[PDB]
Amino acid sequence: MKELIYIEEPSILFAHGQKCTDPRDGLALFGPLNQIYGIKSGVVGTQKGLQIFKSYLDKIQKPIYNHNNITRPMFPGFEAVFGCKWESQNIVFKEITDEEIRRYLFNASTHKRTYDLVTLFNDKIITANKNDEERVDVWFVIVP
Amino acid sequence: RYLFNASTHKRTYDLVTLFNDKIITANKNDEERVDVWFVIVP
Amino acid sequence: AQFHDQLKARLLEHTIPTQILRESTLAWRDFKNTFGAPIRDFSKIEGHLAWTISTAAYYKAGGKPWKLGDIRPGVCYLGLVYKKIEKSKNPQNACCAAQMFLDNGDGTVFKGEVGPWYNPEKGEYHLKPKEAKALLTQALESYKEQNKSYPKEVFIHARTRFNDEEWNAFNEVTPKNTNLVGVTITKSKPLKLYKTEGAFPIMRGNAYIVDEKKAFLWTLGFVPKLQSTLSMEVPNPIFIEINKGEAEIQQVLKDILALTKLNYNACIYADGEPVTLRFANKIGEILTASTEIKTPPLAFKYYI
Amino acid sequence: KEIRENTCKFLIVSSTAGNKREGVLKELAVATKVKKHLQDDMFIIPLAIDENLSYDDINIEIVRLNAIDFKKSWAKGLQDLLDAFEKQNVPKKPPDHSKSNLLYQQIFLHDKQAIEKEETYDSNWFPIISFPNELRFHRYDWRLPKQFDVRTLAFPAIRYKEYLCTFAWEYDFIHQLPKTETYNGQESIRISTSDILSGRYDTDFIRNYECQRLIVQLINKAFELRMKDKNVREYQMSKTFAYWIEKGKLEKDKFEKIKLVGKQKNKYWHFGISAAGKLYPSPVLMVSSHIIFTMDGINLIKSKSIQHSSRRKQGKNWWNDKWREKLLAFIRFLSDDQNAIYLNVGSEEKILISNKPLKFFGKMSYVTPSEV
DNA sequence: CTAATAGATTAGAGCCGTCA
RNA sequence: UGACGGCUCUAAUCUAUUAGU
Ligand SMILES: [Mg+2]
Repeated sequence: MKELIYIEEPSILFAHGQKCTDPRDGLALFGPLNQIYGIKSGVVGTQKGLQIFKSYLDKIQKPIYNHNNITRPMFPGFEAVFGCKWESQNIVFKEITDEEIRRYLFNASTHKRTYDLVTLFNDKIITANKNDEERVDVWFVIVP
Repeated sequence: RYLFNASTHKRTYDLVTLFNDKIITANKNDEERVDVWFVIVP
Repeated sequence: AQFHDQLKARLLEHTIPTQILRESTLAWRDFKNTFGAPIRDFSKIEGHLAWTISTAAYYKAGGKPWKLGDIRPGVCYLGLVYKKIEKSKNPQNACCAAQMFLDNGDGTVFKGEVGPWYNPEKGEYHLKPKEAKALLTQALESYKEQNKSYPKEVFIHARTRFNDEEWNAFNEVTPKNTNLVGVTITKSKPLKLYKTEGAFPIMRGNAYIVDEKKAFLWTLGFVPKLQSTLSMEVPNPIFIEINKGEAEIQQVLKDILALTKLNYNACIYADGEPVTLRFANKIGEILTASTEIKTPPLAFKYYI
Repeated sequence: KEIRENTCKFLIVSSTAGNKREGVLKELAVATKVKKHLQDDMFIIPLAIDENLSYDDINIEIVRLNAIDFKKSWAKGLQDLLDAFEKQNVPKKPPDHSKSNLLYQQIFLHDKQAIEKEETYDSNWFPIISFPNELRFHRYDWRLPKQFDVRTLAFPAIRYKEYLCTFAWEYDFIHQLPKTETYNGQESIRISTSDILSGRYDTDFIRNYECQRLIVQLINKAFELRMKDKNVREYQMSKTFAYWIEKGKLEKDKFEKIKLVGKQKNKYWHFGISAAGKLYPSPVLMVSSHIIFTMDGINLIKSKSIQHSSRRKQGKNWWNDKWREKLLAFIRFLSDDQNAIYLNVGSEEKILISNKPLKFFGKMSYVTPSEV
């Protein structure tokens, strides 16, 4: 009679030559393999975006609790799990356009609006990277 | 060639081409993150 | 529609990582009920949000979250998927090489191959005999340069079966006598099945072999550790067919099962299809946004 | 044993409700007494976690002691705890994470993993059991006009190069046109069904693949013909018609302690299915289930998007047990016999399809009584 | 040398929810 | 475009026959 053969779950490798199946508890126990510790970042957007990003960035240091523990492993903290520093006091911000001449009066050919948005963002990022001195690693873009 | 007999300018261009190509391949191919490069010269 | 695609595609030429975050994720407080029905909610899931973000950013910094170590050394791997561009003459020609796994003594390589080779046909897919030779040769010198010797065994994934001529050409570009095999992996085929007793679906990891060639696998059950289902309703399995070559079914099946947890973009315990097919699928639309680029990089940090 | 004979330090934790617990206060008094006994270095090292616990409102007996802070980041608390520990000249031991992994897996291993018990599963397919030994083709190049198509006919009949692919006798078309019998059946053509299903048949004008296509088309149209007179009607679909039934049409909207037509968002919902034949592993019938809405059973919502939202809302709380039981109940109701379903494909010929689905037995399972 | 039927075999492209 | 799954709607082309070269 036709029957079902079963296949077991494999294992993944972690730091210190340890093993586990889920990766979350392994990271909470052993951490990553290679150690890199620079998250000097960059950001563009509006000032309310600045304050909200600062609040969310310095909020993650404290542990945050899921509603149900048994299905989601706990998150103690970024420095608690990774051993890498990431704070809200070393950002190099570049200001965004605020006038936004595009309004409800201009809605025909939204492709042109998208082109203008992307051109503005890309030129700002490229100019900031090319001209300034500080060494940035990642660029976060926020927009409603 | 070891001796600068054929063309010294050609040998310099060949060496800089080799170094530049190796560095560019390293930058565009690998996965790590690096900041500086300390090139030694024989 | 193409905002992110266009932005990343044009910024790709300057070698800069980036990350796009919608404000609603950050500001999920004040976007509450307009007239009594809340717009938005992450209360129940809030902590997991952090697990979704941090490690991803870490990868963009240059960190390796976790690596798999269940691979036989001295073997190959590769994947492929097509794409429709329909630019001028409704061309169907966009093939994006997915990845390749290598053991350079101690490390694992995850850079893959690139280059959207074209094809005059518009609806038949497959591949003209000229492109395939270069396509396989590329992985060949990559293996030579990252192995300081020649590769031993080679595996290939796909999405659709293919005709005799191009596989014959693939065998033509085979150095020495190495074994080559390609496996076709579909996504949806109806084999709905139920559990006789209880109120829970099938338990993850089962199989149902119909022949020495074909096979099946289930991926959305519920792990006992998680104790909860991975899909809201009853699942749908994946149908596996071996096209050519002499490959044992069980080893290839366990290998393709073992490559469904390397989803660096997230941290969910299980994922439906292997990383390769979806990974090439998500790199294709990056390069189809605008085609003026020449020799794009082969590091997936910038793509993702 | 341990508090007196084999303890060196102490790690009291000052939570928000730690003062309430009587057991922790009792063991705290024990620790105070053992400290009053020893008087060597120090024993008690408090810890603080909560933000609500103000630094002054801490437990009354412990106000005399300070505390390393953990309210900001756990990493620095672990760091200064460990370097204070190693400054206190506590005896060491080489680290070994393998023991930690073993302890973690052992303390959390029960009510998980897999169990060697056997269980059973139900499939979605029904295998055929009856079929006439051979089918018949007969074309006169004059029997029928060559312009109208075969959707007009309601009986097995499809065009072909020379072999008109019909199932019933070629003289069973009197109902609207005479002279059918005048077309002599001696010059007819027969092909064995058993052999072509076995696949051994092969000719220069007929191969296996297209005749298999022919027979599956005939069985599909026969399934439609046998379905149409079940008194369950159909709604237009991107795929074939979606077949379903109304409340009240069955006795008091109930059939063997199962309810299929219900109410949601003031709309009445029913449980329909669709089907189609597949043959390669075995001759079986794919059946899939869907949920249909209506305002009063006479009309249905026109917008597909709000229908989509409504069907998701309705199906959010339906699970495996209900799915399986409802499918089995509906297919049993569909069964026109107590044993199988007949398919009157011919004038008198029929194909019997089992109403009982397939089975599967598996040798591996989990901890079933998970309750939630 | 163009067009109606018909199966088997393919890709976009939106909406709901996220565990009773 | 924080990611995953489940459904629904749309498109071609290949493979018999047939009518107009
Ligand atoms: Mg991303």
